[PDB]
Amino acid sequence: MVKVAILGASGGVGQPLSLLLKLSPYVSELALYDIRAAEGIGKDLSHINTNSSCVGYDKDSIENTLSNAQVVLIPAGVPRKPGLTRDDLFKMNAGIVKSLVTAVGKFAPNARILVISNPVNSLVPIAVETLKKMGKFKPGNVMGVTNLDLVRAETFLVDYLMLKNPKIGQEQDKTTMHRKVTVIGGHSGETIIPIITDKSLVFQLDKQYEHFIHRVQFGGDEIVKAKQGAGSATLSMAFAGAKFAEEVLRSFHNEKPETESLSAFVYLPGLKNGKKAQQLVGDNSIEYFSLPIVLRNGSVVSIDTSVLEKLSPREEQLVNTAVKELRKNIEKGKSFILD
Amino acid sequence: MVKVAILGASGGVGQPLSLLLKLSPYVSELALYDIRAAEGIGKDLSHINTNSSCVGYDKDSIENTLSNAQVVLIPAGVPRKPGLTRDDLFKMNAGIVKSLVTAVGKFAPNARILVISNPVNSLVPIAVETLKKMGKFKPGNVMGVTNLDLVRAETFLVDYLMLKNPKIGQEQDKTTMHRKVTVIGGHSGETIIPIITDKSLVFQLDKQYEHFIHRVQFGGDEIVKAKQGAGSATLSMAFAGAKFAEEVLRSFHNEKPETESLSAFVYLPGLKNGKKAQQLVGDNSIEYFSLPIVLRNGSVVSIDTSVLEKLSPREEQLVNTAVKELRKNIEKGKSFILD
Ligand SMILES: NC(=O)c1ccc[n+]([C@@H]2O[C@H](COP(=O)([O-])OP(=O)(O)OC[C@H]3O[C@@H](n4cnc5c(N)ncnc54)[C@H](O)[C@@H]3O)[C@@H](O)[C@H]2O)c1
Ligand SMILES: Nc1ncnc2c1ncn2[C@@H]1O[C@H](COP(=O)(O)OP(=O)(O)O)[C@@H](O)[C@H]1O
Ligand SMILES: [Cl-]
Ligand SMILES: [Cl-]
Repeated sequence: MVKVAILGASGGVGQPLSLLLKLSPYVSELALYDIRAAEGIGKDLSHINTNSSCVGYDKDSIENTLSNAQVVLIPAGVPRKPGLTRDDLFKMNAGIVKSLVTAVGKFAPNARILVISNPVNSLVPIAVETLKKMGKFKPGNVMGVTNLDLVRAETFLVDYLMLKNPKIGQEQDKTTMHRKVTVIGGHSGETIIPIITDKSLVFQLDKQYEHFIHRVQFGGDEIVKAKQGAGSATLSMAFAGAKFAEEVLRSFHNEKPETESLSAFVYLPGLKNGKKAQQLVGDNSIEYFSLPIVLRNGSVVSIDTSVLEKLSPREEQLVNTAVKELRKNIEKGKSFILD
Repeated sequence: MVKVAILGASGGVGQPLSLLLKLSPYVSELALYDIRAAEGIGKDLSHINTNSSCVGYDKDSIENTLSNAQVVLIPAGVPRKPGLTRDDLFKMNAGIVKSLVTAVGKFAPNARILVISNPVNSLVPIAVETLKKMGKFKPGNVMGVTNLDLVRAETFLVDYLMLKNPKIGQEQDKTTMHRKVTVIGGHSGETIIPIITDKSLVFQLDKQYEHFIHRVQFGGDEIVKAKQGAGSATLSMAFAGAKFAEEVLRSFHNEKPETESLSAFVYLPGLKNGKKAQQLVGDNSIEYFSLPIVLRNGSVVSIDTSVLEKLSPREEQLVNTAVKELRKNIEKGKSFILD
């Protein structure tokens, strides 16, 4: 009995995201919004025989969309095309995020905002600074959705074990690999830090360990390449988004998350153990990081810093490389709002 | 565990259908095929952390797609769109289904073939007559997926009870309404026959009963209008197709179906109780109809005619209207192949 709003519901990620949300038993009302086509998508989903009402809204009805929404998912954004650089992509997506998050601050300021659009590293700071200007920022209620990195880590860990030690590989369940790997950091390239917490599995991977790390880090490129440079992960991104959203929704329902060490990109200074986590990643002013979180009533109430205590030596070096680049991605987002 | 192939995986229905199949615990390998883009969607999907291996294939690689496939879903087709007549759609889909079913006959002749392409009423006969010419027709292995009509009936029964009297409406779970409604007949307009098997819900509907029947029959039209002409159901059809497939997959693993009186459009003369079904619908030569099926090892082994035994008077009229129209649709399909 959570009301969920999806902003950007007609897009490549948004459609399958809206479908997976419609299937959740934790949702009572699903409201879909987009500048185009959301009413028809809503109507199509409304035929599905699960116990949630689903309505889509036209471009002028964002207030009806958001009214009393407890959770707001934002996969809105512009897709890559000829003549649009990564910096154009950034600037248009930053304008979209600014505008959507402003609307949340106006029409549903108590909502948990789950930012799915990319680049997360910069767009989450944009969301936070947009809300601070408005006096509507609650640190536990803004989460960058980084879960696709964990999902990839769980899948590739098993793929590399199959390839390397078939007997150990055959023993693994891709759906429970979160017990053995945790992914922290940012959401792009070398900001992504996969931490295998079971050292026997690091042993079993042998010389595939670095290939594994590279593959989780550059997973998105593998799809962009598989799609001839024309698109990126849509379906797996919608999957990872809905899986994270479900963990958030379970917390309204007094249920423990199914994912061990579930991570999200969050505002460290405003959250319990955030200071400790800044100390552990070796940068005392770094404002954002994806780390394990504890949810209560849909809100992040503290950061679990366990994983950072027990880091291997090589993991320490990944963390340092990530932090360097993440500081600049954070500042690029901050300066979009602060100028 | 089960190998599944999807032919037409890149489309409107195909993509989210492929996503939902990727999530199934009954699937060991998922192979995706289309005239464009299947490699890239398969690769996207392959990052999802569920145990199936998922690979997409280029337009020249249907043999590799089909090789040792147990279940083949065919959401391939041309959907409704302005400027296309009913007859244009039939002819374009007929050729697509003939060609794909030929390829099943050649490369995976033991597969269960689930036709999602519309119009089901005519395209399933085309699939059957195509297989018959090749000597590769097994009656229990060719099913028209009509399941969206049951999905709509379960949804709309709850929505209409919720207006007529909230007290009974609220006691309903959409997800288990198949205990109270079964849909039979064909898959278009007035071929569609919703049978409320609980008489006390019929009572509670009062003069919404005819509105309910009509909404189930014309659900397709409702989405086309909500999408302003731009196709019909995509996401709800992917949901319905995945649900049906799952009942098929479940039967390989010796497990009871979760859907009471699950229906599909099947070839009556090749199946146990099909002669009895023909007599009950009042046409001793009708070759196809959508009725509750019993599955064993992914194949229909009998038809359950219970629902036809105690039809209301008014249900009797729906059945008679549907059979008239069905006979024509079936004969249109058969003539496509038989010239
Ligand atoms: N069973 C139902 O209740 C139901 C409901 C809705 C839609 N449909 C039907 O599903 C079909 C697909 O609809 P859509 O909205 O996905 O259309 P779409 O145009 O979005 O997708 C169709 C896909 O089929 C592909 N295709 C065409 N010919 C092919 C071939 N020979 N081999 C492989 N792929 C081929 C196209 O490349 C495309 O990717 C249509 O027939 C539509 O009428 C059925
Ligand atoms: N200000 C906005 N508010 C809501 N939706 C938006 C806004 N700007 C763009 N969108 C939508 O976001 C969606 C993005 O989807 P798409 O361009 O297919 O790429 P992807 O989901 O892969 O990023 C589109 O449906 C687009 O209309
Ligand atoms: Cl609010
Ligand atoms: Cl075979």
